[PDB]
Amino acid sequence: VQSMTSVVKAANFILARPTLSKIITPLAQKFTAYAGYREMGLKFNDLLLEETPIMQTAIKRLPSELNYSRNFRILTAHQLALSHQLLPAEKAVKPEEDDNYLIPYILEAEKEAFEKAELDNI
Amino acid sequence: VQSMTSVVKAANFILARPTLSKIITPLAQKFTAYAGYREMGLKFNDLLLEETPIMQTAIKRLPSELNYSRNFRILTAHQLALSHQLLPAEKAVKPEEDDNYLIPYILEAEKEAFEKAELDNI
Amino acid sequence: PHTYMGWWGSLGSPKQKYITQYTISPYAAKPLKGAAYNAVFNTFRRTKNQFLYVAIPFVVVWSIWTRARDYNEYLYTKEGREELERVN
Amino acid sequence: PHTYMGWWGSLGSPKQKYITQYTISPYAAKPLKGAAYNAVFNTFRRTKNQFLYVAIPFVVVWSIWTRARDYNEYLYTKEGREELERVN
Amino acid sequence: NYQQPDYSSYLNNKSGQGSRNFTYFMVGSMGLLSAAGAKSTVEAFLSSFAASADVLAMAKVEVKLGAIPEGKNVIIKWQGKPVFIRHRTADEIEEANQVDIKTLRDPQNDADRVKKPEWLIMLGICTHLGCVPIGEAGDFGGWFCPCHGSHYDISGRIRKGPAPLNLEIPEYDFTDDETLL
Amino acid sequence: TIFGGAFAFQGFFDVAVNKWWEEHNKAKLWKNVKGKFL
Amino acid sequence: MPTRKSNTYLSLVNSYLIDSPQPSSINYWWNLGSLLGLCLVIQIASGVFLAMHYSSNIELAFDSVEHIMRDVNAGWLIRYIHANGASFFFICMYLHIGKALYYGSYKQPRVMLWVIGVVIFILTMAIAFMGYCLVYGQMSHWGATVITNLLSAIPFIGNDIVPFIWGGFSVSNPTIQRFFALHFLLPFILAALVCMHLMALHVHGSSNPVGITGNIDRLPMHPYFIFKDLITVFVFLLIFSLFVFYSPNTLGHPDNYIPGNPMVTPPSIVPEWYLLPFYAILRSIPDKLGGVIAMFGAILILLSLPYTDRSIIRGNSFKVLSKLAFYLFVFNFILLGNLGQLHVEVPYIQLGQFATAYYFAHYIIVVPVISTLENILYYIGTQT
Amino acid sequence: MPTRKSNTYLSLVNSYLIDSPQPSSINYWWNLGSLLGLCLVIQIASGVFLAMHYSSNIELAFDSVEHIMRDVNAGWLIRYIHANGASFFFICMYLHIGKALYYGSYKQPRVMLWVIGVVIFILTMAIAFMGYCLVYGQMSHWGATVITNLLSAIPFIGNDIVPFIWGGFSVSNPTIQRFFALHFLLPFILAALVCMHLMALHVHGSSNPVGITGNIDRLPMHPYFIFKDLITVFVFLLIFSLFVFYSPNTLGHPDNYIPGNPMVTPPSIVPEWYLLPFYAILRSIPDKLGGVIAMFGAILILLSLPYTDRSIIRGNSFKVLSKLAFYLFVFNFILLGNLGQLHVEVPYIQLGQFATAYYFAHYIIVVPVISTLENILYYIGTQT
Ligand code: HEM
Ligand code: HEM
Ligand code: HEM
Ligand code: HEM
Ligand SMILES: Cc1cccc2c(-c3cc(C(F)(F)F)ccc3F)nn(Cc3nnn(C)n3)c12
Ligand SMILES: Cc1cccc2c(-c3cc(C(F)(F)F)ccc3F)nn(Cc3nnn(C)n3)c12
Ligand code: FES
Repeated sequence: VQSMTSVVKAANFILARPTLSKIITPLAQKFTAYAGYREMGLKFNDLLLEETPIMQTAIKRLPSELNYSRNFRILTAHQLALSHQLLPAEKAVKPEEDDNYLIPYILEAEKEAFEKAELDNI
Repeated sequence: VQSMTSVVKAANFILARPTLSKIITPLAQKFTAYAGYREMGLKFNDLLLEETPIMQTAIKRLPSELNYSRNFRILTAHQLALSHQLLPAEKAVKPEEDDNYLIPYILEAEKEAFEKAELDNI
Repeated sequence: PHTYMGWWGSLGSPKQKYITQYTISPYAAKPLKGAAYNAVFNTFRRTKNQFLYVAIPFVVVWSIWTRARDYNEYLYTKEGREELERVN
Repeated sequence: PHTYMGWWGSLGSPKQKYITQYTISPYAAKPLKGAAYNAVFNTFRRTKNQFLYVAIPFVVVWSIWTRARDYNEYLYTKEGREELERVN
Repeated sequence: NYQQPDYSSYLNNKSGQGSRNFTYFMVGSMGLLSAAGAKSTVEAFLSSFAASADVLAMAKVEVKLGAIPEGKNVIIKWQGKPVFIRHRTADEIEEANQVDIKTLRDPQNDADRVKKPEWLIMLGICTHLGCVPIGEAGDFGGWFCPCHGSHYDISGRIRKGPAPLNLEIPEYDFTDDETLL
Repeated sequence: TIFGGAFAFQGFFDVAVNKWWEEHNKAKLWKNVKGKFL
Repeated sequence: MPTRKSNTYLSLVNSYLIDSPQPSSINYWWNLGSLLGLCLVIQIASGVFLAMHYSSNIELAFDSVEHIMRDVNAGWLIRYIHANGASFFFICMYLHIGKALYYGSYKQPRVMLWVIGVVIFILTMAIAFMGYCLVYGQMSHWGATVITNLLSAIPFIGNDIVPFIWGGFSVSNPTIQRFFALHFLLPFILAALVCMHLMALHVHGSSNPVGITGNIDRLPMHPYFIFKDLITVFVFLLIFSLFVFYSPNTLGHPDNYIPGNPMVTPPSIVPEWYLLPFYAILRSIPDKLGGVIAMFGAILILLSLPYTDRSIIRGNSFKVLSKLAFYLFVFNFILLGNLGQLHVEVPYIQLGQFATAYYFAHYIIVVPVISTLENILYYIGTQT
Repeated sequence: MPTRKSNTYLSLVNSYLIDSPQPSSINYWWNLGSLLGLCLVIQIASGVFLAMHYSSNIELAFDSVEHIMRDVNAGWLIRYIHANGASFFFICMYLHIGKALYYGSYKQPRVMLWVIGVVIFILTMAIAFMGYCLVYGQMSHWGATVITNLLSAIPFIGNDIVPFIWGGFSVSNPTIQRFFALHFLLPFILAALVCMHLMALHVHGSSNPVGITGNIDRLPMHPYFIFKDLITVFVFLLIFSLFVFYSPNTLGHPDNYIPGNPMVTPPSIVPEWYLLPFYAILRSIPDKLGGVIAMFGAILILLSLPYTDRSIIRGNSFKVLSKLAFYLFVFNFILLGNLGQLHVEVPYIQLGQFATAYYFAHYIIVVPVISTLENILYYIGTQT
């Protein structure tokens, strides 16, 4: 529901101030680690709700290699959920591998949608 | 339901003998005239039940000009039935135009189907 | 789904290129153009054409029914009593 | 019908060419390969991972409920009678 | 083409027929256990359609017998159907003495249709489209089926009409001035 | 065709359960107790 | 995409009532279907508003009905609406089936539809009879008795199945309660069969009077045929008002207002008018088992009609002999119904036997023979 | 084409049960849906087999129920099956809704589905209560009285609507007959809403625990998820047998076996267990109008849940704070239900007010705040 643009704006709002970054960033890292999605072979962007015209547009706009890697990650996560087993730390998605690859495309789609809404509303 | 081949066979079975042709042919002509389909712009073949794979195949193989004429005749009949009016004798389908144009194609399709059934049944 | 009727885009009808259709906006046409002439002349024409097929079977069935009813009435009247005993 | 799920031919999934799937006919595999190890080790793993999220809310709510129940019991006991009159 | 993962451990130790036979046995056993359970449930439910204990208790209820005029036809309500308890006089017994092996859909006699002429019991429900016959309109002198005009003989036998059988005789037993169903 | 196995299972379970229940509830049943109140 | 086509529910409503491509040439006889639906709806509505005040108990049934008539606000109106709407439902269904036979809507593409329809018809009467047994009038009680006795004719299970359906040794409180429950439900199972019938229709669409493909000229159900349905609905409701308000009891039987008692048999045990044609057959066949078999066959032979109709042309509008035979069949059916209500008199019993004979002979001889002869006549006429 | 796909009805059955492409990762929590359907079916079945022996009349209602228990063959079994199946239907529905909340099945693509589901829930309670009034036990009678009195709180129409629903000046024979009819019916309207819910599901398919697209790996519902449904069905029937046979009255209230009389008020007028959470709210709110408004809002706010859930990720399986909040909400709901059955004691009234406050605060604060905070935390964590 929340626009990816809004959450990115809030994250940059916080990150611009070390007073809050030094407090929240460790908490955010711990919360992402405890979220449990990495151990299933998923990156943050894979969890995003696809069933949204903006999101579907962004995925359709994704490069072939990234799209195939995402397909494999989703399939692996589904298999792990089905088998009720998790990857070990060796095979789990390392924190540095959460590259937020899909955020640029989603932000571009959101910018296009917002421009459309702004222009047609005048 | 009855195969067009069977009815054609029976009609030729009768027509081959003047003893029965001289009796039935006038009756058949009067029955077709009184059938009331001619006054609606329809030929006998237009009345045939299209919803049968053999009939659909026969129609599909129909020449372009005959197919278009049949489409116009069917549309005219639908319009007349809808408007509850009939063509006068001048515009009605004269007996000589009941050319049985569709019978050859239906018979070809029936022969193909019968050959298939006979061959695969051995 | 080889349904012999499809949706609007493809209703299963064959190619019909050379036919043209014409209609006037009802906002411009008479609703009662043929009502007066139709209700009498056209209705009488339909009735006359379809009459015989209703009449002949109706005449046959109603004649049989009248015969049966008259016979039963005769049976249950006094003059028929003896025959009612004979038939039963 | 831009449904986010289609039928088998086109489920709406993106192209996934470079992935390969592997399975054995069940008539050739064990049904109980992991049952013994799973039911203990895997079940305990799931329970341990999910415990805190159920325990913390449960302990909070049950502590509140226990406090309320004990207070009510004290109220309706003779020693609490006066307080029951004071609170009401 | 490429290396497959090793299934060595995953493989079953059974033969081709053994594993398939056991799987089909288990599936069939599940199917037939489900069939047995569904049969039990459906029979238990359908038993609700059957007469409840109340109805069974109410039936087989004795009738207050006793002295009554000879030839009079009493009425009862045993199991809903009217019971034509009639104390036909010796005249009815004498009339029934005339045997009939023909011209009767089911030739019978008071030997089996009644225990004693002093008390004659017969359900009033007719044979074809069961109805209550009239107690004096019978063409044969007994009861008459108004719906079709059928005539019931004084012995309950079907004389004329659409009768498919003879006037049923309930299973009521007799006793000392009592009816013992 | 299926009804055969279903009926066989029904009868098997019914007779087995009835026998076991009667033996386990022997003393508490009416049939065994009536003699004492005769 | 318009919202009427994207939304699933509005998509279905569109596919069935808005852009459903009906043939342009369908006359008013094709509006009976919707009419029947309306009838069902109104019946259900009336029925529900009767269930709120009706008592299923045998001793309270008839008295509760009279309570509805005399004390419940608009209770008379709802009671008469239900009673006369049963008859009107069957009038619409008989005209429905007559149209299907005349215009040959029972042929190959819609045979499945035909089958479903036949089932519905049977179910409907097995709901009407049930309802008629609820009031527990003299006719109600004795009809229940007659029917349940006829069910006893089955050799292997007929001896004990009758108590099973009764709930006792004769029609009593368990029987009326059972009929009340089954009668409230079976119409709702029939509401599912109606949907099934509609889908079996929608798969291949509806036929037309001309008996040819409608695909050449199709029109959306809305507005044209929606407004034709409105015309027929208002006509039906106007005639329904005539009967309900100004002459409600003519269709029913007076004896049904007598409280039912098993000890008194009415002079004539006869069903309502629209079961008469079938009951006539039940009266004509000597054997009870044979009688019930023939009674149900009189309906089920409709299932054989599509296969016995060897015609290569859909419908009868252009078929002289077929029209003559169909009209004679309709009048024979009316005669059979008329004989249904009469007593068993000599000429009436022989005429009923002959009427049943011809009713079945129609399907099993006339339609085949007439259809083949007409195909031959068509070809041998146009051959010149 | 296989016959299961050409035939329209087998085509539908295939689309819904055989080839329906369910996600491969759905766990047993997704089998509750079918379970609920089974429950409904069994309930309807039991209900019908009770209508054949239940008498709607007020004076005969409880006596007829006892007749079912003591005299009708297997009548006790059917009666207990119906009564305990209501409770089990609500257990399955509560787990159904709990799964929907936990795994975020209420989000955008299935919002339509959500709303139908919510309606069903309300309808179901407005069928359960009515059923409980049919027995006309002390609890039944006084619950009917309390609910109808609460209905009077509406300012403009509340003064006269209560006699309208009663059919009189108090709960009496018209009321019980009305409830019997509407209660026999409303489950059959609910069977239509169940079909609507299934279609609203089928349009977009079913979610999965991971909260991502299932299109990457789908499996046909048959055989895999059919057999999972059989496992859950046999487990449900085994527990249902435990309750029905070995402990049937534990879920119910003993006072309902006392013949109801308006002159005697039981010491505690309390609903069955599964209405307790809502009734608690009704007890907590002082104003009667406010009480009923909050009682219905406690259900309807589920309609606002999808819009208050600002999460960019479906479900909670990967959301620490959301999981914690959801479990706290579930335990608060259980506490509210538990307070529902207790008398009005000081700590209990204050705790019920606080519990209702937090129950609504969940939807209107926690889900928004928690979801936004968690989106921010995810992005600011993975940003490195
Ligand atoms: C296709 C649907 C139905 C048909 C054809 C039908 C037919 C009938 C008929 C013929 C009667 C006899 C009435 C009389 O002799 O005056 C009747 C009575 C009755 N039916 Fe229906 N019925 C249908 C559905 C229903 C429904 C849905 C209900 C309840 C919801 C219902 C409840 C009753 C009741 C209570 C009576 C007797 C009440 C009275 O007459 O006062 N029926 N029905
Ligand atoms: C009882 C409730 C019924 C409903 C709701 C219903 C509904 C419909 C509707 C709306 C149509 C299309 C319009 C029309 O034909 O008037 C139709 C067609 C048809 N119905 Fe029914 N109908 C009912 C009863 C029956 C029954 C009992 C039969 C049994 C044979 C039947 C046989 C047919 C046939 C053969 C058609 C195809 C007509 C054609 O294609 O021209 N109908 N139905
Ligand atoms: C009362 C009878 C019900 C039936 C027959 C039914 C049927 C189903 C079925 C079969 C499913 C898919 C499998 C499953 O979720 O178990 C489903 C999904 C769902 N149901 Fe129901 N359900 C019922 C009750 C409800 C109710 C009252 C709600 C109210 C919120 C509800 C909410 C949902 C949701 C949100 C989903 C989507 C789950 C997902 O996508 O993972 N269900 N329904
Ligand atoms: C979602 C569907 C239904 C639900 C949730 C439901 C719920 C209930 C409940 C909770 C009771 C109280 C029983 C007790 O206190 O022991 C009850 C009683 C009753 N219900 Fe249902 N019901 C449903 C459908 C039906 C149907 C379909 C029928 C009839 C066709 C029906 C007829 C009855 C009757 C007759 C009783 C009282 C009979 C007795 O207990 O002896 N209900 N219902
Ligand atoms: C009063 C009466 C007498 C004789 C027969 C009947 C029937 C009847 C019922 C069925 C069916 F098996 F379908 F139930 C079939 C044939 C029948 F003749 N019904 N009734 C009462 C009635 N008549 N019309 N209605 C609305 N109810 C009778
Ligand atoms: C006995 C009793 C007392 C107080 C309230 C109720 C309710 C009740 C009904 C509704 C609804 F409007 F939905 F009807 C809402 C809230 C409620 F508290 N119902 N009952 C009897 C009962 N409880 N559970 N069942 C299966 N029936 C009460
Ligand atoms: S009354 Fe119908 S045959 Fe005896």
